[PDB]
Amino acid sequence: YDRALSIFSPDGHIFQVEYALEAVKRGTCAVGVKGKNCVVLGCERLKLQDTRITSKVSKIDSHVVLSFSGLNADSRILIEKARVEAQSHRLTLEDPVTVEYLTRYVAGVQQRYTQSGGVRPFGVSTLIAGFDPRDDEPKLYQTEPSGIYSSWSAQTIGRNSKTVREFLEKNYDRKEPPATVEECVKLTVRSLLEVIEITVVKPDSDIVALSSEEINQYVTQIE
Amino acid sequence: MLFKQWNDLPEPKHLLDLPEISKNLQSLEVCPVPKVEFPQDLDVPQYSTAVITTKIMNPLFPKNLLQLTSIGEIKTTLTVVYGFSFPIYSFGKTLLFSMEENFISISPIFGNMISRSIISQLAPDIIVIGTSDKIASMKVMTENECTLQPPEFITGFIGSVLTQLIVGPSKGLKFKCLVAPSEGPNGFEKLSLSDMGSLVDLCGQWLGFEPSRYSEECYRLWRCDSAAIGAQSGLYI
Amino acid sequence: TLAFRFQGGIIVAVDCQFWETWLGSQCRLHELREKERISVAAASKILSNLVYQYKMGTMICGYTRKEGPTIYYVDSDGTRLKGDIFCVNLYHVTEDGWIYH
Amino acid sequence: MFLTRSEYDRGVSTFSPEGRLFQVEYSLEAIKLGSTAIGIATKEGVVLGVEKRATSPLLESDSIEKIVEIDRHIGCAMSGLTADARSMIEHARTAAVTHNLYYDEDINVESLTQSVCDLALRFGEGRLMSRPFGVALLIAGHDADDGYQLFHAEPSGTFYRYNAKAIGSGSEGAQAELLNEWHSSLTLKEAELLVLKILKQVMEEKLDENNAQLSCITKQDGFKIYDNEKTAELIKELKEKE
Amino acid sequence: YDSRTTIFSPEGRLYQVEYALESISHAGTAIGIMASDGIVLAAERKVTSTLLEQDTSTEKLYKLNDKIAVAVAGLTADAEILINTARIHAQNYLKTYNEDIPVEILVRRLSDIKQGYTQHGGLRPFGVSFIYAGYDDRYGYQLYTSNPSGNYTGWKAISVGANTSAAQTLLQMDYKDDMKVDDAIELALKTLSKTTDSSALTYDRLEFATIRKVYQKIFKPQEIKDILVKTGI
Amino acid sequence: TSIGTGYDLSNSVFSPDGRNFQVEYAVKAVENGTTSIGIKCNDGVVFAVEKLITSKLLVPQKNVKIQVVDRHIGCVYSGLIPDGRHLVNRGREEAASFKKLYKTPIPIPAFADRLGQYVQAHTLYNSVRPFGVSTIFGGVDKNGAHLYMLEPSGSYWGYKGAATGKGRQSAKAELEKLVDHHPLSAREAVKQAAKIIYLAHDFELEISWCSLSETNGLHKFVKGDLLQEAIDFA
Amino acid sequence: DIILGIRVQDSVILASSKGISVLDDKTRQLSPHTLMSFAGEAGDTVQFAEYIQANIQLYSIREDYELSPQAVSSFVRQELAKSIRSRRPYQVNVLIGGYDKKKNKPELYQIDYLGTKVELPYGAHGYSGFYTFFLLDHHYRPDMTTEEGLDLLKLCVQELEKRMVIVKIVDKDGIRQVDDF
Amino acid sequence: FNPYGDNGGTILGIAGEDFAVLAGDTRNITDYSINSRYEPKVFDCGDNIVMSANGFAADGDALVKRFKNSVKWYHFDHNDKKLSINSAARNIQHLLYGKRFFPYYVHTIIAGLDEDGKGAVYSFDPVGSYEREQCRAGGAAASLIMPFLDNQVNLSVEEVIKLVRDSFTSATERHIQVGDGLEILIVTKDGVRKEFYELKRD
Amino acid sequence: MFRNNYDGDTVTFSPTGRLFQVEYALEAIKQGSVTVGLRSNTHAVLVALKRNADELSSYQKKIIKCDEHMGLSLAGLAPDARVLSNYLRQQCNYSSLVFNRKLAVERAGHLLCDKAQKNTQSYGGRPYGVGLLIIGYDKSGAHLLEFQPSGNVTELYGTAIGARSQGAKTYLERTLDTFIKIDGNPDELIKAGVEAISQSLRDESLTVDNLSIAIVGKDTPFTIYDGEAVAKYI
Amino acid sequence: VLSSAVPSLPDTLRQQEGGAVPLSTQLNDRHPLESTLKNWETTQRQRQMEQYRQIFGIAEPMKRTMEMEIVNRTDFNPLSTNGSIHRDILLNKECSIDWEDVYPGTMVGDDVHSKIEKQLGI
Repeated sequence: YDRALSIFSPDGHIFQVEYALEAVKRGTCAVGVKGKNCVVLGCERLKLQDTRITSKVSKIDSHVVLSFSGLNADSRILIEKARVEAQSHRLTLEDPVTVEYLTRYVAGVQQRYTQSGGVRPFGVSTLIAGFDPRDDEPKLYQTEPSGIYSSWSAQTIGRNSKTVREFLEKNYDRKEPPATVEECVKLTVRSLLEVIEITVVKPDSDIVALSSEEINQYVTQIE
Repeated sequence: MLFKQWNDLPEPKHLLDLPEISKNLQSLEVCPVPKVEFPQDLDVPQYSTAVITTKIMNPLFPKNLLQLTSIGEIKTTLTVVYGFSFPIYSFGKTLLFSMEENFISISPIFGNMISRSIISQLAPDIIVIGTSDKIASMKVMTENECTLQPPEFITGFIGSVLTQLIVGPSKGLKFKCLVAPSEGPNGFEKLSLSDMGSLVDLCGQWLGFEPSRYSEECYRLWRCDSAAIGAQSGLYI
Repeated sequence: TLAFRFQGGIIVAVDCQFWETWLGSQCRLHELREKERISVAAASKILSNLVYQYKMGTMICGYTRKEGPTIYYVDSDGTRLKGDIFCVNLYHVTEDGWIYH
Repeated sequence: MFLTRSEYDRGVSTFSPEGRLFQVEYSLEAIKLGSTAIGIATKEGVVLGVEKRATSPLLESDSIEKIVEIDRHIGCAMSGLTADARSMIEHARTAAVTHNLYYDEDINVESLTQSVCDLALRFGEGRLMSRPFGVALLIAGHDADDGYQLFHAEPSGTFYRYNAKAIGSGSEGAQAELLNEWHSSLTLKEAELLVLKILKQVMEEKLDENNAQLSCITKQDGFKIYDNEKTAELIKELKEKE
Repeated sequence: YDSRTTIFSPEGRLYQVEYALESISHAGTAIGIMASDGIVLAAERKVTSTLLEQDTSTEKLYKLNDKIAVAVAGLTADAEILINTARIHAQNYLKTYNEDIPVEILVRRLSDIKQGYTQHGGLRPFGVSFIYAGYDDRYGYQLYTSNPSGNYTGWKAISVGANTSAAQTLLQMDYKDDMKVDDAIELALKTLSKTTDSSALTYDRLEFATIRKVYQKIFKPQEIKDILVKTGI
Repeated sequence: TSIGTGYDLSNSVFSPDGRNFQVEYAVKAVENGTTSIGIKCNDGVVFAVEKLITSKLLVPQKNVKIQVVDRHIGCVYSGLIPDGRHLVNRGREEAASFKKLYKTPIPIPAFADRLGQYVQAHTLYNSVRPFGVSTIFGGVDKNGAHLYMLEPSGSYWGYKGAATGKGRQSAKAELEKLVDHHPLSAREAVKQAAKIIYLAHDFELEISWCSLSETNGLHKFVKGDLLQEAIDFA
Repeated sequence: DIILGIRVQDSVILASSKGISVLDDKTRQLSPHTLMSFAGEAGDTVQFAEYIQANIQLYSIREDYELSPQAVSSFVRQELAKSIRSRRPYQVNVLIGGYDKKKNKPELYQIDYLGTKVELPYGAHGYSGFYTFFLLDHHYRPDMTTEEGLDLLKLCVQELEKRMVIVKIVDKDGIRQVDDF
Repeated sequence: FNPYGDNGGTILGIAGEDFAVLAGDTRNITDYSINSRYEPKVFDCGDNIVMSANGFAADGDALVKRFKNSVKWYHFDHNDKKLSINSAARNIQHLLYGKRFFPYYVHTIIAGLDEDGKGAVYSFDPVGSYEREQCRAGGAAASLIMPFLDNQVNLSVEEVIKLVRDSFTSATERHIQVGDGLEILIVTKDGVRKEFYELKRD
Repeated sequence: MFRNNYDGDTVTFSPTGRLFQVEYALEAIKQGSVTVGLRSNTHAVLVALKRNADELSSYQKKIIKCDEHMGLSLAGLAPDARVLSNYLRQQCNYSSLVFNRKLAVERAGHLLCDKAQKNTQSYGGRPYGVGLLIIGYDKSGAHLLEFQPSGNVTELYGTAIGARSQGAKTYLERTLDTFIKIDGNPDELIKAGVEAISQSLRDESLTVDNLSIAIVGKDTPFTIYDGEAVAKYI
Repeated sequence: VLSSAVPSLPDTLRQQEGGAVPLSTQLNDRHPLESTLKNWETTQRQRQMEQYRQIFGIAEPMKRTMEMEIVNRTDFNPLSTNGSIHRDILLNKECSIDWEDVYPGTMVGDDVHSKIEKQLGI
């Protein structure tokens, strides 16, 4: 039952699809936090590496962002397909892609690749964040190799996910979500220290990658 | 489908896909062995008869009619670690066991020892209800009468229980055994609607329930939704 | 026929049958998949890209939470253009829908 | 008479002795993993109720959608592998909309479930999919030919007209109680309470407006998913009556 | 779980791709160093026989395009198909934009191709890893490497192939960011000499190229000998 | 060696001895069918079958086992039912096509070759299984009577007398004696064919024949007095 | 349908002429420092302009880099020629004006309906292509500055309307809208 | 090659207050030569539906043939339920509209009872477009029929059948292609009734 | 034991010549509910015992009409019955459009035979798990065809397929001499059929809900009696 | 490729053809020899199979086509448009040249994964 996608285990779940998730758990950690009007994405990062030609957070559009965990090679291709769809939708239609639409398409591609025994499903779980065009409601979504996409207030995928998804669960209150850029950033940083690069996306296609996070690290570390 | 894959050749059938107790396949030492903790506070003499079953036959013992109630559970553990516990039930003067047999999560070794403990602590009128993939039709059996033809046999937990009633310590206990034909791995056996009718209306003879009322209760529990019926309610016309 | 935009909404006064009928089918699917009403810009864009592929002076009007009151004319040759004033029985359009006057 | 491995279950096209197709039967085991979904058909409208099964508190339970609108008088509740369901719902939506375009008439839900089952049937000859669907859905809708009706569509390709049906985890318990409690004169209001009462027993966690959502089919209102406020009131009324 | 490349093992790892990486570990070491004013590519010609035409037998270093070159480690047969694809893809960009293709884009396309072969049952992974050295206006001199898995990483000085760990360690201790192309050459010679399994590092076993000032010069064996003695190897 | 374990689980595979065991297994399926024989006469051919009656519910007139591929060709098979009827229809298609194009009834040797290629084509690839029927067929054409017998392997030959099914060794032994004793008229063979079936053997006897003289080259069944006479002789 | 282009010493000035009455026709912003103006058949010409915008935008997102105006002009030329291969040619005229940040110099390109690319100091199409060269050639100079260019454009436009426009400028500051024709 | 012929004739549909009527002549024509004197130009498709496609016969017979097949498929899919007039109208539109760039040259009319029981008549443009109409005529002598009726209508199913008789009798008098026989189909909740009357032979 | 190695698919013959994978498909019919078919000279009747998934579920449809003159019943896998029945209906309608002939009952059963026998020869696909009982009345007269998934179609006076169908078959054989002579009496013929299916029952009794009856003849187009209309025959 | 957002329009961007400008309705005016020449080889092959069917029976065309499908479907090389070496032998074109061989004939949609999806119809 383990060696095929088209075979159900006697207990009723496809093992091969599950095995793709453990590949994600082996990947680098990714984090995402939804503020009242902003979304923050944090990621887990040798001596001779060329750091000037490397960002684990790749933007699919001016207003949409996509982090990932798992096999980097698969992600680089899944990102490309999403980028083409974003422009194709912007071409066939006039409005930009809805955040829910992009994750639905990306999940469909992952789901599509599960529909044959001659194809390896993408061992990557995406963490899509952004704002709907002309909207101020932050939206964060997560996709899995199985093709299931979900909307999360805060999620972490990859290496050390359960430990980080437990820290967020107790420190993040759905009824008391952070209401400032600093507050969510501090939570994301504090989330990553339990084991730095931080990206902040704000409405109206205002995406900025933070620099000098040491201030938050120094502030959080003291507390 | 123009061709069959060259690489798709089954692994030899002599080996079963049983759960792996320990990842160390290269272990060259005596493996640890399970323990079974039968609760000592059970007043067995109060019960004149005892029923040993696996979970797939639960619908034959309705909570709604029999007034089933718990008395406790057996505990089993294994270090390498694994821990499983199995409730004990009774109704009237009858002591009942259901092991929650599983092919993937539970290895047969656990069932073997539970068979040891159950028989080592019950050695009442033993009733064994089971299933087998190697029997063409339903079989009624006892210690002094065998109905199986040479080709057929019984495996799994019910084989474990029957083994102790026949051979090993405490052999010779009087027992009445009922096995219905089924298919599938341990813990997922499926029974045909014909078997279910033949099954309730026969075990009712020994257990002594009002056959029509007992059948009416059982069919609802059999057919509405159960692991034994599966897709057979809608997969067939 | 004519239509114009104003603070209170939009005023409208007075093959093509199916294409509009068929377009009503697509917007239903879009209204379902995305669970939100298709915007006027999209609806006009869909129609514009089609009349082009099959070279019907259709017009589109609507009122959306974000888009607001907009009027789009689609020429039979595929020309799509926004319009504050359109001229070529009165209707009034609001966020709750149209009203028959 | 030796014990040997049997491979009548691994393959999907492999018959076992007595003619059992196991891979289809294993597909039903996947449904039991899905969240519980309840549906009761009666006069004044049909009612649907689904356990949302929040994986974690951070998950947006307000966005978990186990009930989807196919036609303005038809609603579908799904349980199992939601990834496979999206394929079926999209086909169902297209067929219902296509029928209106071709006949200017609301699609008969009895015909709609037939179309959907023709898709789940596609693992064999109508093939488009390698394995049977791991999702079993529950269609509730009203057509002005047969009245308020509820249909259960198994992945095997067979649909049954159900007065009351429960699928997903704990379905065996739910069905047993529905047999004790359902009756012809069951009004809509008590059916909504009944659905919530059934969810109380089989839902492993506390019943709350945040993890359970109801829906109903009515001729005047059509398919509508109840707001969190109304479900809280019904849950409040339910525990008061208990 | 390793009979085919489309199967995930219970640990969520692709054994077939891992075996491809292990294959490169048995190939001649290729080392690339980026200097402040150019790049250096060197490779150990493992397949050696005095009857072999040491000249006009470039097997490790190939020219994808002006201002771009690749050092090949692993199956030489697999490389030629990818290399020709890269050459075609580089010219298409020029035919399309009239601009020399950036190195990053070329590496990205090749890695995507290699990734696809790890995602199809009938295609086995390319048992080859490249070291791309090139120059473009966006980033100037840049150095890359790519694996059979189809993932690439930027580097200042990277060694691929056999004894990569030993060679990489030497680079870390000696690599100064402000070196010249010359100093990169001595370091490239130095790293290989201490890493090769051969008794001595002779020219016939060795191959070289360099991109600097922009001219790329694949060294003929005559001058490879000259630089070798100049360095004292 | 009759099992060939290891080389018998797939089709189009040569065993170390050069045998393809899947084809050999298909032969054994033929050997379990009702014995059927075919006798070649000087003026035609005769077919006989031991149709084992299963139940009275079968319609006697519509329960016919001696198929007629074409007006001038008779076909009888032993083995798997799905393959036998599948082959007959395909053979029926070929006969019609040849008549359609060349406006003449298909010759028996040509008809056999077309069937042989189709049957043999299923022994080439592992996605298909060899037909599990040995088909006795024959008729009359410009060159006279012809009796052919193709095996699951696709091999076919012309025969003076053929037999198949479970009752094969006995029928063939007696069939050899008939040829040795009378090296037949269409009339005489019908009686002899009935005799062999009864010797080979609840079963009913079905007989058909096609001869130039007594049926002007057409294939007809045995009924009424002729049948009873054959039973009386047997 | 008139489109104009003037390449002043530090910017490029693009101008365009406007049943349905409004109160940005024949133009598309391919990049922050690149602007594309087109004229020709209605419909067949806008889909091409929309398609080009998507591809250039797609490249910018993919590389996170600003494609140079020269590369953009070449891409348009190939796509326009590739479009005409399997159909009858359509009247289209495209002006690509952009500021090359890498070279810190403005650039203007003209592409005809057949897919031929010209680098120009100034260009025009339509009714403006019959006389306006008589004025621009006499008055245009290389070192002309932006503010001077719009006097020339205001001058030029004046002759256009005598025998008979929305104006945008591309500079190091990016695209800029103008009311002073 | 010209793929399109002509057969002449005329059809008429009237949507009574409760009943519906569809009438047409029986004569088939090709360039002044009478092909036949009795060809049924009006058909009954069941479900209280009567259909008639005037103009090119080979286009008309195909359209009714496909429509009849669609009705049978509709019965199978919808538990043999009756096909509403509105449902049939849109179904025919898709059939007609499915051949735009090579369309039927037929001005077809379907008559029947809408859901509430009132008379229904739908006339289809050759490219599919249809509209509900109280009364409609199509064909060669259509222009000679509608003006006369409009005087006398703008009524039971026995006094309109008088006007249709006179209307076609007037058309046959001055028009040569008008047939030598009149077919009338009457649709009511009772069912469909066929009536035939004779006209001038020449 | 040895059967496990050779029952993997419908392409491997066992060493004894058995083709197991298609034997199981025939055995799948026993899972289905019993249906009984019988015919007289002028009338043919189908009787079926429907089953419900649960007491809250409607009884599954088991009898289908391909046209006004013939229909069929189902027993075995639901998905296969869906495919075969509608495929057959696709053939009833096809002939009329191009040719305007009623597709004869005999042709209807045989065009489906080719469909089933292909699945038993190729890899990937599986033999159908559904058996059909087709009844109709055409120029020739009454017809009753039993289609097995192995591509075996038999003309029958009466038969029964499904779970415990042996009992009904025994009764029909014991009463073949009687119900054939029930000509011009549709009511009596159905009563014989209802009695025939009654012997297959074990626990469940006849009810207006579960029972379905169909009949067709010269004066009776295919009609299905279900619900309250079945009370009289019980 | 139809647009994902709307399954009724060609995906102008993913279908790199020079914009939506090459619209569907306009690919009707064609060179007189284009249609005949594009599928000339197919017509000859099918005609050849028909003669085999008429003479050698349906078995021979079935064997010929099954072999070709075996070769074509088992051959997947997304880095080469050249025909398989064994394809030429079966077609008997192993010692023949044609303009289709001499002249065998983008950043977006020419990737390998595009052919993987089309090869498997995934």
